[PDB]
Amino acid sequence: PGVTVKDVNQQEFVRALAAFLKKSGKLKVPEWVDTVKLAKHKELAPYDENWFYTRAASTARHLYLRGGAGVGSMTKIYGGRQRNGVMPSHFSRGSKSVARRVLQALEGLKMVEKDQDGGRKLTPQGQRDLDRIAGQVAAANKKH
Amino acid sequence: DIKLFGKWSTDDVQINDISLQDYIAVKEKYAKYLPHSAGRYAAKRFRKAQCPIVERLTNSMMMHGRNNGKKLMTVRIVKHAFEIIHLLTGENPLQVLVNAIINSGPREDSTRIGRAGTVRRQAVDVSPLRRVNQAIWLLCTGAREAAFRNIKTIAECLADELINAAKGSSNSYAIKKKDELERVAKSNR
Amino acid sequence: GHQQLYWSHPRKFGQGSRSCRVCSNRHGLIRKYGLNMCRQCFRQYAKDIGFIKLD
Amino acid sequence: IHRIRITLTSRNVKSLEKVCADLIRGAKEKNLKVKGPVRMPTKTLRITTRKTPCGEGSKTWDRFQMRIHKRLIDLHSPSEIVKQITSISIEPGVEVEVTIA
Amino acid sequence: LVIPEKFQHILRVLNTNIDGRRKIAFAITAIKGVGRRYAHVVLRKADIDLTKRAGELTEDEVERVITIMQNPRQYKIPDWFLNRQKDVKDGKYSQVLANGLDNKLREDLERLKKIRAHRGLRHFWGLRVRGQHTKTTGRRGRT
Amino acid sequence: QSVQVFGRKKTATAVAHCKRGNGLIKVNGRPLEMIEPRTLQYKLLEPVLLLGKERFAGVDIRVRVKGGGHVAQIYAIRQSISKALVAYYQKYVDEASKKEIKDILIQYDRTLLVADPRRCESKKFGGPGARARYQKSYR
Amino acid sequence: GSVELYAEKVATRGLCAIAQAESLRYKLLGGLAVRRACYGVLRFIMESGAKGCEVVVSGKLRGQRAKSMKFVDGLMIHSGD
Amino acid sequence: FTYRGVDLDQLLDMSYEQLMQLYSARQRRRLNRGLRRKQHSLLKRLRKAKKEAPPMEKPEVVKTHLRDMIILPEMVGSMVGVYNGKTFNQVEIKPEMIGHYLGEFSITYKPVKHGRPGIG
Amino acid sequence: DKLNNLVLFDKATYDKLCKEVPNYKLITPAVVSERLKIRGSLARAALQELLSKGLIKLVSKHRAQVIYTRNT
RNA sequence: AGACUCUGGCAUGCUAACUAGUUACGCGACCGGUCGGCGUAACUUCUUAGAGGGACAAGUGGCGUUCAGCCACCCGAGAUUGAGCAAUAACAGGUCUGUGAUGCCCUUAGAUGUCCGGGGCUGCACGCGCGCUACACUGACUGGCUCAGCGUGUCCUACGCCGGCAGGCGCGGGUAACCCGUUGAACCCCAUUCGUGAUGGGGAUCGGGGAUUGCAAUUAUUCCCC
Ligand SMILES: [Zn+2]
Repeated sequence: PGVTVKDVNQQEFVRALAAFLKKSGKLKVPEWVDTVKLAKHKELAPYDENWFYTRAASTARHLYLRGGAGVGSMTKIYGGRQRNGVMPSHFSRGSKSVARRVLQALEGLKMVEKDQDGGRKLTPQGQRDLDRIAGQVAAANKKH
Repeated sequence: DIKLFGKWSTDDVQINDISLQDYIAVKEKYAKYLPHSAGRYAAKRFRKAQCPIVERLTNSMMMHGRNNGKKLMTVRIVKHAFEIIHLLTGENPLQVLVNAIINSGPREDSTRIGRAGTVRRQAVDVSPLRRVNQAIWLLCTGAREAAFRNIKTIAECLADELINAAKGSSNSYAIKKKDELERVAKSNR
Repeated sequence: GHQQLYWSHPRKFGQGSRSCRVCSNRHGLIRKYGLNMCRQCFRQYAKDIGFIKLD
Repeated sequence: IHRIRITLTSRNVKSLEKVCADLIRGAKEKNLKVKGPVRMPTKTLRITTRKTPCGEGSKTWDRFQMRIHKRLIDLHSPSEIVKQITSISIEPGVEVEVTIA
Repeated sequence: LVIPEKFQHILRVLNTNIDGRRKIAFAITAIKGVGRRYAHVVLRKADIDLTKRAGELTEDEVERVITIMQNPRQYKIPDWFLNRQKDVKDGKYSQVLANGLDNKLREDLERLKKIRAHRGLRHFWGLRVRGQHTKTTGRRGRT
Repeated sequence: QSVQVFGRKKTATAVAHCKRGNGLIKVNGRPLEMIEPRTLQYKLLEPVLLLGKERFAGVDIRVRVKGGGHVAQIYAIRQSISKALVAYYQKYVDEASKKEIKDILIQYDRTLLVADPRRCESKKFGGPGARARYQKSYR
Repeated sequence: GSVELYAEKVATRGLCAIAQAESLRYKLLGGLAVRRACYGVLRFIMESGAKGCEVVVSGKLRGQRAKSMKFVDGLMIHSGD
Repeated sequence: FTYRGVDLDQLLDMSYEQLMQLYSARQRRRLNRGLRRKQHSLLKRLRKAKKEAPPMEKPEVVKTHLRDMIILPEMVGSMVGVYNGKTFNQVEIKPEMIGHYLGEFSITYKPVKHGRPGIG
Repeated sequence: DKLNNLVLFDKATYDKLCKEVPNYKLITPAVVSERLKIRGSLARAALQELLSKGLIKLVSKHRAQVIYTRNT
């Protein structure tokens, strides 16, 4: 019965890690949390007041699945149709600074290190926290 | 055993008319959990009489320019409509579809005979395969118009129109559109 | 013209610095893979260069 | 002497494999360690063009293609053997690239 | 959910017929010079729940909403959220509201007419001023 | 004690690996119930419910689908699981079990065991796609 | 010191149409009537060993009106690999 | 007149990099890229024409073919003939005039007047 | 005719919410918006409170179609 | 015409891979499970691309002037795709404006030659053809999830740093299944909000600012933000 991150519902994974960082208290909150977009192809504001936390949860599980990926790769994860108006839509990448200040703050919380052969990967320390939240939400799903 | 969406049984569904015995879909053998089988049912003629009717409704309901390829967004509407039909009728929701396509399937229709610009109709009867095919599209178009311009959703409208067609009431678009064809075929015979 | 002002315009950027190596014409140029051939002189030397219209 | 690499490249396979089966046969009678010719993918240089040289016709197009087949054959032998194997079976239309160490 | 006995239906703030029978986020879109984005940022700086409707606000809430949009810089609003950046006359960062939009637009139109520019003449003639093609379009508004 | 087969649709290609085990069928690490189109989850459930858990209790399946889109991926897992169990009960188990499993799956659906022979038609000039053409006018 | 030119004779001069088509050009340029030199080339390459051949000369042959002239004998394959 | 919080005197006596600091993006890019050799000879000539003018009489019209010139605040009041393609035009260079390009003031086309269409 | 609805509750609407809703046999925000002349968002927000009070069973919840059933 | 040639569906038979992949073992890392996370044993199922095989109205039942062949069925991957090439005879069809192809020519020194500066080809009352966005609820917003294929690239770009974006700086790789890239594409899948309102649908028009490419963006070149 080894609970793995891959054995847990990813949507239920990312909504069970934003509250984990709120009670932690330690996180680098940027100035542009209540201010800015998340991509150039975005027209409205995120509804959540804590969108920067689930962004970090999604980034953490993405580095868990496939490590050694930089900020330009996270621009390609969170891209989408850039409705160009009357012109047909196209592919657009995400913002390269919000994901930057997520990854750069992940070293501040000691899950992520800059590996010698490229971008950023996960330390063996945060895998424990990931499997703990995985086990607790898996028990919450499988028990009640 | 094999249920529709794992919960609805089609084995307790009875076909009423002899005219729709072999051209109707599943009674005992064509039972599938989902419509979405992605089989080839248009390669040869009379290969459409062997697909399940959930496939036929799913394929007919996706008819508009905005959603012409989408299908996984179409099976959920049918599933929700089936739940609503089971809520209202109190019994197996698939019998309601049969009783609705029986009362909506046209029997007599006209034929364009003459020159262009002046129609001179003559009544001919409706083939059973076309009888099966025609009743679904009218349901789909009525649901399209109604749920196109009200608050009421696609699944709720499809379910209510299907139940009113099973009852054979005149408040349903399916039972309405059989009547014009029937009475124009009455005028010629 | 005058020596200081005869080729005074730079000829690195713009399609007027690119001409076909066969006919010196600059409309319909194939710069893909460095052919630099006119699209109408290409159909002349396609068989000789080693191009085969297989399908 | 190790990791001596021979790369055959040409345009058609009716002449590529005729030579590719020749140098691997010369090394076999010399009792050397041979690695089989691994296929390195065919490149389809595809150029579409208008047939009409004035642009008046019914918009008909030519899909000209070049096909490039690549071969990689590996040996493990001193460098004087690969030269005498390559230099004898010279065939036009198929060309050889030799990388040492 | 509650039934507000004290529920003002139709607001009249800054001489604009504001509809309180809507979300507060998209009711401030109705005034000129403020769209969805600026209203959303202003209300997020005002710490107002977006679930709340426009007619559910208190008096001090309406007053602080008005005072935030007037001078945005001290209320943690960046300089690139504004309707006009550094202008020709003063070069001052300022957000333009409904009342200032009309007379600022007419003085912008009349600025280039004394200048006698290509854009000023194009504006004066009713033609497209952005280099646009009206050989086949622009039939609307013409004869 | 192991066989390796592949299932295929339009572009997706799932490879299964039948090692003897305890009954764990995971697709690239995540379980069967967990593939992102949830409705077609019932589609991913249609082999097992037709074959029973009692013949899956000694089999572990590792599905390695890499290609296709979001739906052609599921049918590759479908095909690979079905033909993987067929090959596993062919090489090591007597032919009668393979034949009855094959008969049951065939009388359910033929595409559950054989591959779709239809793939994309090449686009041609003068049209938007394969067979469609551009608009034409008259005098 | 890297190029070596070597002039060589054709294995069959008549059968190679690249060398042959430049002979009729020189024959027309020399002042011959078109039809006679075309028959000369035609019978030379028919006797050379070909299964079939054709020569099409087009232009202002006998007037300001441009007619077309065609000499076909033997076999021909106009389509197929 | 006041241009971006700045009157004409501080506009006239100020430096080139701060003049860049006042202008907008295209003008700043054009200043940072650098005025060219042909554009440098117009500056001295328009200084010469303004210098030899009477203090009451504004300096004479000078023809040029450089429609892409940004009007510096040192160019205010100098009459410059701008080529429209066929002829030259007389434009008055105002203190407000500095933010634009010369070519938009010498109109290249003629305003379109429409007549009855002939078999169209 | 034009459709004018109420974003918030009314005196008669909340009374109809308590006594009429558990006998519809179909409880849908569209039906509430049709019968009670209110916005469909308000119907969803009231049905969430009705679920929280434990008087209505939920059959299927989704982005668009949410299916409710009366208790027993 | 057909045959042919290329492409597609099939081969658990063949060829052989450190510039492709799997399995095993070991090393770890986490809680017997996961690792695109690391290395050597094999190995060619997945990936490559070459040979050979395979499908023919082949078998069966009807129809048949019981010939030629036509409907239906078993087995099979396929009972069969999509293109290239395309005869005789023609057209006053388009192209001298693709050629240092071209006959008669016109001009040839204030040139119909060359080059340069600027403008124009895009100018607008109106008409005619493609094409793209939409008209909203099967929808839009936001968050999360999760899969390709041609096929370019000495310019393609990874990664790190500053910026809200557009962008800028440094250090790299790749003349290429070696790097971009396991091409974390979109539609689609789940959740939130909006609920028939010219509405947040849809962004035509117009101001202001910012950055890049270019000698030169004035006739908004583009791209970004209200
Ligand atoms: Zn070329």
